[PDB]
Amino acid sequence: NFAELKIKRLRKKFAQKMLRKARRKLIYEKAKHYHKEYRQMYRTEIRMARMARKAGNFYVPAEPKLAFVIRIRGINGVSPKVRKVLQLLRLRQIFNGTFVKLNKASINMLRIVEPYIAWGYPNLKSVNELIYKRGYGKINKKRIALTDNALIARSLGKYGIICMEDLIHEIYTVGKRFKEANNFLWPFKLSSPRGGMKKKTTHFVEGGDAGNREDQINRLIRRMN
Amino acid sequence: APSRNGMILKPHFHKDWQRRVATWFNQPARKIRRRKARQAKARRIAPRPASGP
Amino acid sequence: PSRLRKTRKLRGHVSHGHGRIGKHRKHPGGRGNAGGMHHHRINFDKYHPGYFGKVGMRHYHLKRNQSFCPTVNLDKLWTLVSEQTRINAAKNKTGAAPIIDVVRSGYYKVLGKGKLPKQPVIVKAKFFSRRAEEKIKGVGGACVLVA
Amino acid sequence: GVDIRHNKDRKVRRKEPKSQDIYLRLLVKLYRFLARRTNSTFNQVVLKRLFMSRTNRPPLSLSRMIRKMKLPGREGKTAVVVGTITDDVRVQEVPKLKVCALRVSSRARSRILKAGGKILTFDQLALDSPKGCGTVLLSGPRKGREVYRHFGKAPGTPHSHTKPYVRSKGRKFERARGRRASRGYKN
Amino acid sequence: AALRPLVKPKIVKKRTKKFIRHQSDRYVKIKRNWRKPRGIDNRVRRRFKGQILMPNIGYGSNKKTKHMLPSGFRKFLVHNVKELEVLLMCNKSYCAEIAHNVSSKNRKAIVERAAQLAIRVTNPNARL
Amino acid sequence: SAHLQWMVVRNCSSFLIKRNKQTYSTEPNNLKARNSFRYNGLIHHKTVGVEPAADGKGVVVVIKRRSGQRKPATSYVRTTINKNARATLSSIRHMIRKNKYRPDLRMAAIRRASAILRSQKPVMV
RNA sequence: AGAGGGCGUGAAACCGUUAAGAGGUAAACGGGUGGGGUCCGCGCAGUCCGCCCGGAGGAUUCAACCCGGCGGCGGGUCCGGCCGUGUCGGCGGCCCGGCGGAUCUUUCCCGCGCGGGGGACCGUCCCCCGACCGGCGACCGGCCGCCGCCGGGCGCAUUUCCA
RNA sequence: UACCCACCCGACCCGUCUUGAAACACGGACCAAGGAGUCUAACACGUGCGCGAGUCGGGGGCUCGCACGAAAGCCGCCGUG
RNA sequence: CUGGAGCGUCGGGCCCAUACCCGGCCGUCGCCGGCAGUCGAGAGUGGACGGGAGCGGCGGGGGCGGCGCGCGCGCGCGCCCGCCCCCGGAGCCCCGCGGACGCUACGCCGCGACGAGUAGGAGGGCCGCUGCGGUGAGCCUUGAAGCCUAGGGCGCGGGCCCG
Ligand SMILES: [Mg+2]
Ligand SMILES: [Mg+2]
Ligand SMILES: [Mg+2]
Ligand SMILES: [Mg+2]
Ligand SMILES: [Mg+2]
Ligand SMILES: [Mg+2]
Ligand SMILES: [Mg+2]
Ligand SMILES: [Mg+2]
Ligand SMILES: [Mg+2]
Ligand SMILES: [Mg+2]
Ligand SMILES: [Mg+2]
Ligand SMILES: [Mg+2]
Ligand SMILES: [Mg+2]
Ligand SMILES: [Mg+2]
Repeated sequence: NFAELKIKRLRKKFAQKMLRKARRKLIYEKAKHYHKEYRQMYRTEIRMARMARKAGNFYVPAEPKLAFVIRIRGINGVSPKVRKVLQLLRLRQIFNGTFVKLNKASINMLRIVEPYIAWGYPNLKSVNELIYKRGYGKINKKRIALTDNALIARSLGKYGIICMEDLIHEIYTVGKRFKEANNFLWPFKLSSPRGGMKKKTTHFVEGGDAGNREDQINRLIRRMN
Repeated sequence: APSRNGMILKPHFHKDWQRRVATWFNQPARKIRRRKARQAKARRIAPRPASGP
Repeated sequence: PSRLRKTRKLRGHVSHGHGRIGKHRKHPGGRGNAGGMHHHRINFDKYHPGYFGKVGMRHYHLKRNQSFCPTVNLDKLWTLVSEQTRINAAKNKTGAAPIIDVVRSGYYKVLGKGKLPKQPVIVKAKFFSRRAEEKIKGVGGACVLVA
Repeated sequence: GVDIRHNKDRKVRRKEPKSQDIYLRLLVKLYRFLARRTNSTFNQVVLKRLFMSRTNRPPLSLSRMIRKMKLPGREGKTAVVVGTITDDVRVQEVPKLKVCALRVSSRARSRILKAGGKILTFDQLALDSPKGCGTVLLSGPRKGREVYRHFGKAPGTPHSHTKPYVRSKGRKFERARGRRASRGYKN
Repeated sequence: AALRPLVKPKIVKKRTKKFIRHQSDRYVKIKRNWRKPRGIDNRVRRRFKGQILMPNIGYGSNKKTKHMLPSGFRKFLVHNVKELEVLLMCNKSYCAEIAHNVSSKNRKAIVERAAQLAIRVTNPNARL
Repeated sequence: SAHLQWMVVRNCSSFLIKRNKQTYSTEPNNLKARNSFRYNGLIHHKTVGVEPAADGKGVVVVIKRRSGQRKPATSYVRTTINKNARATLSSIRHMIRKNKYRPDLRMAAIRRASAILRSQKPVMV
């Protein structure tokens, strides 16, 4: 009894030091595409512009699929058709931001709220800094901090998403489960832009802060993480 | 001024209920005033059906 | 009691659950059921339809004793009489059928609602329904009149 | 600067019974006990009724508990009612039942037991079947109360036929401006 | 060197000052006592600037250190001897206050019972 | 039953006492004057009490019998303990536990007894 | 009599003077400090207490152990008895068990078809004993196991008290 | 924390009617004391408890000099409604 | 104020709200919340019990892996056979044999989340006044109510408590 049990429960114990090793290993080698793709995607865009330029000839890189949108103005003196979109983008509060999947429907939702937001096609280190530093998840409908990744796996393990790095394909590459990756992900509440805006009111294009800033949103994100 | 579903009510207090209200704090002392008759009458007519004819 | 009222919670509370724009003035509408045609109309017409007007025919001096006539449904005769008078019979083998004076239990009329148990009966009553007739007949047993 | 309506974030469900009757509060206590624990939904629902009001746990009639236990499959189960069982004077072949109720009117008591049935209470049930295994939840008709006929659209609106409240019905007592089409109109 | 507490935490008080009523200063017919001002125009109540502050909730006190005397022992209003033996176990978290209207003879009786069984009393040395 | 009496005696009780944000219970044998289920004297059917001995020295340990209650006189039995602190507690400990008699009070009974003892010795300088 | 003949108490506005501090933007107010006072905690070291332990001093009887007694607790054999739940048997209370029923007999009795009474029936509630089972806080008796107190034994590398 | 004083920043007098009051709108010298949503009937919904195809309540009766009592108890009343 | 402190177009740098971030603390809502005495952290069962046998195993995917493996099954001991034994004791991070200090079962505890307000509602008021039934071996000529206090405090505060 005792020493038929003693063993029986120690097994379970070790059958775990299998398992929580095995997974730990899995994550680590997943993280290893997540280098290799993550590099190969860079070079293979340069690769090709380099290829084009050799002929008398010419890229147009893939249109961006991902554009995290920062709301930049507050919440009073706000039209309706706007305020509804801004709470479909979950940008309720002033000057938080979400990872939005560009898309004829979504792009054209941003036209209509343009004067209040600031979006751009963000870059890896942007996604990283954000998911890492300011990425809490929605678990039982709660802003809960992503400290161990038994919290990600716990919501998203049914999409082959098991760790903080597996989230981060599904957040460039869009992937199949952009939707559900970017909806345990709870809108990222970003501090005031350190060193300050240019002009909250106007299009970037005319010196302001609003709507599209291609690429240049990554200056903006450094200042607000 | 009615508001949203009741009855009509013709309570009849337009006259002067106030003056002519009888309250009944006799009721129990009356009960007893009575008792003493039922009682007395019987002891007076000794052998005779107390209730009456 | 006084203690458990809103008026306690309305002190320091100036207008007193009653509005300081339009105050609590004495009798804005009128007094009681007043303005039924005019201007309180929308209640009376939408909430008490058929108030304003005559109808029908007078019966003047009227006395209910003249037209006293309670009702019972077949549904529950097999109550009126002590349930043992049913358990006796349903059995017994002679076709007894107990008698039920719907009179004696207090009803000037018997009516055909409900099932009736398959059980022959003699119902003595006053003003029988048709259906009450048919059901009792169709079960077995009879319908005797009383004055 | 968050831009939610705060209008009906607070939900309005009852989360203790409003009564002070120690026995309800005890068998309520008994299943805060069970309903937290056991997987069975049953005792959540029973909990959620011990909880509710008189007016909103209407009484079951015996007759209706017959035709809810007559049905195919339901033999051998326990009828369960968070409320009261009452008689039906207009029923007679009472089958042998197993019931739970908070109360059972004393005449229904004798009728059930005469048939060689059993009656349980909201503790004995918890020992019989804590998970609610082999049971039947029933309630009385909540759209029963004579009140419920007064409810709806209104009397006087088009072909929506709803009791008006009238001090005493009769010939002269609402039959005019709005019911005979001869006398103004009708609805 | 009296009766130390079980635990002496840092007592913090978000505001240490009283909550006077608007214009309790000008008029003598007004007690300092809060009465919440329901003036249509009144500047206090529309939380206006550099005016008297309004007593609101979230500007109330830490659950642990609530209600707690500077030394540590929250009061009991001890009122005769028998009521003192109530604290015999809860001696070290909270203390006795001897009621105003106890007579100097039993004001003594209670005190030396307290010290016997080590319960602090905040007014031990009072009537005499 | 116990659980029932409680609900009568929760509020409304003559040995209950609530001023000044505490609540408390002056009944005979609860240990630590609490308003409670566990630490209440009467409600229940097995009860430990600890209180000072009438002589000035020692501790009496009151144990409810449960042979036959609704019998207040005899329902409910005492014993003196004049020993030397350590054995005094070891006695209470051995009386409650290893007698499986409400092994909840267990410690409270000790803490009481310990607190009783300190109330009876050279009081102060 | 700081209860003096409009006298218990004896507020505020208000005024009476004593003390302190201030004082050209009327006072008065909110936030923040600073100085000073009246008082209040202390300290003529506040070094705060509580365990356990080690060491060195000093002092009573023990604790560990049994044995006599007393009192609990728990265990069961349900052993024996008493208790009550569900079942069965007794048709045994049934008339020595009642009350309810428009159940039934005026085969009965009394009084005038009716009333009262008696007799039959069903539903209910009691005895006998026998069997099963929940054997239930409802005990009570023995046997046990453990605890506590009291009294014996144990004189001291023990077990306490004190510094 | 409170008294005086000192400073720095803030700062219009409340109440009220009012689209808008510090109002060059009205009430308001100061203080004490008094002072304004009450009772009843009738509805209605909501809820609490009793019993449940019933359930009641009186008004009557039977039981008190009441100390408590002008109470409580009980009535084929109990259903004449 | 004047190659300016004027006006165009522009840089850096800095300053500041009750705005955002992080933290602190006090509200409320929700969590089908946990917590009325129990194992267990992307939990991916557990247990009889048999017959047979043992170093077997379950000799499956650059999957990068998720469900099976390298802290043990069997083993150290008693000596190829037995065992693999009892918590009134494993010595305990799991403990299912019994359970907080904590469990006023309308108590307490963790999460998150959120708390501009006239009229009005609603809730909560060991907020306040006077009356009675209970109850507090309440208090009181060893001094009650009121009253008075630049006497210590507590609540967010109604007020409350203390000199
Ligand atoms: Mg604006
Ligand atoms: Mg007469
Ligand atoms: Mg208001
Ligand atoms: Mg007004
Ligand atoms: Mg108007
Ligand atoms: Mg005097
Ligand atoms: Mg006098
Ligand atoms: Mg005088
Ligand atoms: Mg003066
Ligand atoms: Mg001077
Ligand atoms: Mg006007
Ligand atoms: Mg003007
Ligand atoms: Mg005017
Ligand atoms: Mg608010």
